[PDB]
Amino acid sequence: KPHTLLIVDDDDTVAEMLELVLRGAGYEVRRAASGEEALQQIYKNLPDALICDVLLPGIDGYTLCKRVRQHPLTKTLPILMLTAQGDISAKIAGFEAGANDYLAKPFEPQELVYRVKNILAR
Repeated sequence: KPHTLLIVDDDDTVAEMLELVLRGAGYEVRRAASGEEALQQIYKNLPDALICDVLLPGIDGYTLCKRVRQHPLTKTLPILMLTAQGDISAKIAGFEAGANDYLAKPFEPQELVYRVKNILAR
């Protein structure tokens, strides 16, 4: 069964909280602080899904998602985009970039577990 997640987020407060919830759900949780570091790590050790913030220090989350989708080994890699509270344009851009789903801040813990499970199942 898929159990490895890669969080791509430069915000320590949010990344720590997401990992706490996902560890409780039984996942192996890896973390990268930028899209540039995530790209290097993914092709050295393929995770089962990506949890990516739309906001990143270098390339943004949409660019990260688009680049992962272009690699044959990660063409269908499940990706969950992290969006700002009440940001509808980010949901639209997330799906345009090829993401499987999104989750808006403050990231309700049962919703996080549900959406990660569903993008991994499909």
